[PDB]
Amino acid sequence: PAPHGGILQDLIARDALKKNELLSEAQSSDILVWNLTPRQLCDIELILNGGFSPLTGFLNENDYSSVVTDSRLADGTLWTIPITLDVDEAFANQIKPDTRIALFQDDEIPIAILTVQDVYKPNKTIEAERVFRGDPEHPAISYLFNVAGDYYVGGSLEAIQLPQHYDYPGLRKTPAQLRLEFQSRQWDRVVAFQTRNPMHRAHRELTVRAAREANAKVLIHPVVGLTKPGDIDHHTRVRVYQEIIKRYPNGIAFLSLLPLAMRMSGDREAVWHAIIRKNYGASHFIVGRDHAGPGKNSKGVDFYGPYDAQELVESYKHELDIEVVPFRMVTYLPDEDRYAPIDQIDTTKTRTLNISGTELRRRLRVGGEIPEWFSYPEVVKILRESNPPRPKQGFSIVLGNSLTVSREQLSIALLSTFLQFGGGRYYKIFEHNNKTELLSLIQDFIGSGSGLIIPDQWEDDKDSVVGKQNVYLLDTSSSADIQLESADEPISHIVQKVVLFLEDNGFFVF
Amino acid sequence: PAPHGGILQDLIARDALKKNELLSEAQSSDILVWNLTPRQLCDIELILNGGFSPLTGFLNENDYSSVVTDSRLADGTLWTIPITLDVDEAFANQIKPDTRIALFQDDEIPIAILTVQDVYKPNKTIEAERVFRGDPEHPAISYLFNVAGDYYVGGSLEAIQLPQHYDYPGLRKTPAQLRLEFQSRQWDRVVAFQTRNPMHRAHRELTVRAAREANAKVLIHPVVGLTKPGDIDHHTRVRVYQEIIKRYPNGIAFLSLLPLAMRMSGDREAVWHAIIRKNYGASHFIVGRDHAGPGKNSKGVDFYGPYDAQELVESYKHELDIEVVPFRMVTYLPDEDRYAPIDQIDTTKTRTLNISGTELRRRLRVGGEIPEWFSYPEVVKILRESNPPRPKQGFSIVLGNSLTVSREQLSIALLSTFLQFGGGRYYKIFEHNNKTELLSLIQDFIGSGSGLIIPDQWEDDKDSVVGKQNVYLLDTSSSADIQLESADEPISHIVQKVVLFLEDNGFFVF
Ligand SMILES: Nc1ncnc2c1ncn2[C@@H]1O[C@H](COP(=O)(O)OS(=O)(=O)O)[C@@H](O)[C@H]1O
Ligand SMILES: Nc1ncnc2c1ncn2[C@@H]1O[C@H](COP(=O)(O)OS(=O)(=O)O)[C@@H](O)[C@H]1O
Ligand SMILES: [Ca+2]
Ligand SMILES: [Ca+2]
Ligand SMILES: [Ca+2]
Ligand SMILES: [Ca+2]
Ligand SMILES: [Ca+2]
Ligand SMILES: [Ca+2]
Ligand SMILES: [Mg+2]
Ligand SMILES: [Mg+2]
Ligand code: NA
Ligand code: NA
Ligand code: NA
Ligand code: NA
Ligand code: NA
Ligand code: NA
Ligand code: NA
Ligand code: NA
Ligand code: NA
Ligand code: NA
Ligand code: NA
Ligand code: NA
Repeated sequence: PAPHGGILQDLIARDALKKNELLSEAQSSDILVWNLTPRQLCDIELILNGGFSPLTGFLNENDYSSVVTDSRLADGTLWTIPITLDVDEAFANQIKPDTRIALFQDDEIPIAILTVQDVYKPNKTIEAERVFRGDPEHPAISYLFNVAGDYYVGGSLEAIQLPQHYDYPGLRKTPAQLRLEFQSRQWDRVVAFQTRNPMHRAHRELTVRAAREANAKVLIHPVVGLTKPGDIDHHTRVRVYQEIIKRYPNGIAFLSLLPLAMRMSGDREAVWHAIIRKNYGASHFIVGRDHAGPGKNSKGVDFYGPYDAQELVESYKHELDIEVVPFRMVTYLPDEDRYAPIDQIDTTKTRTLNISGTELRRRLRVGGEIPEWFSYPEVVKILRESNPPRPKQGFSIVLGNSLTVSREQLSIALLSTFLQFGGGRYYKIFEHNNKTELLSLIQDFIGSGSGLIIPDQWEDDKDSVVGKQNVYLLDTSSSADIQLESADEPISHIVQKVVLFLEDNGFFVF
Repeated sequence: PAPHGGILQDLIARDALKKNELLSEAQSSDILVWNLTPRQLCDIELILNGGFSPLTGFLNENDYSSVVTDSRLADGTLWTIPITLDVDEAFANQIKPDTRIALFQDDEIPIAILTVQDVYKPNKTIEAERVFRGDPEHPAISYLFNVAGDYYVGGSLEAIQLPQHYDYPGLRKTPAQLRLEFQSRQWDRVVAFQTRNPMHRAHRELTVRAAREANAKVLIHPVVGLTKPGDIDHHTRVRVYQEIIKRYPNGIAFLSLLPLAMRMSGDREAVWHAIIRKNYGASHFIVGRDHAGPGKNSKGVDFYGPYDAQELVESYKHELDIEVVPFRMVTYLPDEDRYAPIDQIDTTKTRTLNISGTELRRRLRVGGEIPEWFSYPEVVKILRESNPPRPKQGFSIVLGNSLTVSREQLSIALLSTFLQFGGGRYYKIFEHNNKTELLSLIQDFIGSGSGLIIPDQWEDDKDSVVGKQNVYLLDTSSSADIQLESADEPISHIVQKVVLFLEDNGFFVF
């Protein structure tokens, strides 16, 4: 179908004859420079390559308010997710309309020249409730208030180059490239599959089922820009993707990476994804259960209903200009060893089986077996390798403030005790002395599978520098992960307590 | 590098706006029509897509002659393999210069319009001697004499479309498409690897070494058009290539199929391959041992010296404009568990191991084990599935003319006996009644793994219609594969001789 709004706004093509000139302006001594954030990098690439057509820059207050309240750009164009350049007061104060700012990547690579239209201070609570449904634990809201600048800068963009990427040079196709790919294959019907998670048997079946339903070739279009915090990394996922694409009949599927930054915005996001897939050359788009939804909040309640996205998308059906292929929960059928949409079964008579993501993380954490029917063996292998079970995981034991015993001796005892277990883990007594340079390496070691014995705590102001993953507190306090009986509990007694705790939590298996 | 001759003669692009017009002409009642042969389809695709630049059609007597005697086109351009349109006397006689013939595929798909420049009867003896070195067993010479037309038609082409292929839709990249694939990845140095055989450890190793020495990315460019008679089918080889591509470091290699029709003309073909790969965008081309060589004839003598191709290519070095990366025999060193060119070892103090194609076929024929050091397991599995061991192979037993026992009864006896053994094979008593429509089916059954019991011989003038693989003659004559003691030998006695013969040759295993 035609790109949204009718014209693929591929600004790299458009501005090809201005590259040299633009390149020089960005590197000039007098121009104002803004280093793009990782989310702004994902967005600008989608803007510059035509993926966000009809967009040609970051939204000004007028288009943004319309998107916020109407799910449309000022001119009525259907657009549900606001794409804005968020900066701080300090930088904002340095600009006015007509100003030309140069946008860089890593303070080295010039990306584009932005021509300012306006500078405004959005009300984040309206944006938070209107676009994302207001729940503070929502990834998009949490980001909006804790990471995004308080000032947005609207303006038109002029391309210099798409953001740099060194992984998968050939796989990140632009809308124009993907289109030639389909074309060279004479693919006039293509159903796209959005995904930010690894694909399992269920996913493979619903995509093939969609291919057969729509008489279309299959496009696996995974997101490799930002997704939901805690997701399985994109490198591990590409490997899972490149592995599962081989379980499709030869010549039916095509894999392409999408550097999009999701907002995990359920129904609104699905609408957005469809627009994006149409721009990329798909004629059909899949929207399954809880599409782009972030699950449930700490209180156990749904951010979106399991089929809100399908409903919202269904309502814009006639103006989307891309065919939506909906699916109800596809589940496994033990008694028939096959997969099928829950809306075509049940009513009792047939038993169904499902393994939730929570159940999988857990199987991966304990080293438990994962059913041959659930996923493909080689996919499970790739997942176990990058998300190793507890006995292969790193961890840190932090000697609390309350300790009265010898910190030097308690550390040595823990180090020697741990070293006698063996099993390939590397241990170290780690002194951070409250230095950020050091504090920030803690999670690197844990990520490497190492066990760190930490002699004393870091001051509270520094706490934010350290991830708390697999970091455990030894102390007399009630908030200690490993609770001491007394501040001066003898060393041997403490070592046993720590050893058995680490074993109870699977770090040690004898 | 620049295409051979300066311009990529991509006639599909050149004639894009003439497509509808050329199609109309091609389908007019009046126009003379010639249906392309398989080799011609291979050659026409390479001419129409620019793979054969500077060629823009099939050679006229002038260029053809130059090439045969001079390894150059009339204008001096280096070119070693004549590419001509061979037709029969009947067709040639209707042709006149300045005429426009329509070239079709499968007598239905119009491929191109040929404007004739001349029609001539080449001296096939000179061509066989000068271009293919004269041995009558050389595939190129056998083809030249038993299949190719006796008249050549030189003329320029106007493209309607490249030949149709429904297998591997996106893998047959045209020179323009590959050049784009490379550019999108920023690949400016690419070393190409030619091949018509499955790839094993040695091949992976030499292509990577080539990548390292030349500081270039890798292009696996296998031939999927005509190759040597008896080669592993291209579908099987493609699966092999697709599997082995995964054993290269991520992002270092690209797979692209080449619809070339080889002539197995060693050194001359090597130069030709260099020119072709240059046209497809490669900056380097690998030339190993006995490049494009068909091996040895009947008397065991070599068609080419193992390094003639390297010598010829070297002598045209400054003309080729594509860097040749030569390799001496790459072999296995058991004691160091690695592969290496033989020129950089031996000293008669270093052990080397190798498995010839002959040794491999054989290991596959008996279901023998293949060293994990020789090839990757996934590759071997694919090879066994397509070229299965004798117990999984089909065969035919032909009751010879000499036989005086009941053909009907001997047939049933053989059928009932084979059926006792089980093992999956399907058996049928097959009466051809000397009808070629039936005789032509014998090899399909053998190909299907079946056992055929054929009660009587077919006319001598029909032998050509029937393949020879796994077809055995039961007779009293010396030419019998299973020789009877007398034409009236009792059935049970004949049955035992047959059963034990098939066991001796592996078809049955108890
Ligand atoms: N079991 C399932 N049944 C139906 N749809 C599913 C199922 N699992 C995943 N999907 C769909 O697969 C697509 C991508 O899935 P995910 O990667 O888990 O999440 S999402 O955020 O990209 O939507 C979505 O359309 C989603 O609704
Ligand atoms: N063991 C080897 N050592 C060096 N070169 C080899 C070896 N095996 C194959 N080659 C080279 O690999 C390329 C393709 O090999 P083949 O498919 O067997 O035959 S060819 O007809 O295309 O040359 C050729 O350059 C050939 O000379
Ligand atoms: Ca703020
Ligand atoms: Ca729910
Ligand atoms: Ca005490
Ligand atoms: Ca003849
Ligand atoms: Ca030899
Ligand atoms: Ca007798
Ligand atoms: Mg990029
Ligand atoms: Mg073709
Ligand atoms: Na349209
Ligand atoms: Na820097
Ligand atoms: Na709802
Ligand atoms: Na419409
Ligand atoms: Na439809
Ligand atoms: Na416990
Ligand atoms: Na026909
Ligand atoms: Na002669
Ligand atoms: Na060089
Ligand atoms: Na020689
Ligand atoms: Na040159
Ligand atoms: Na024998």
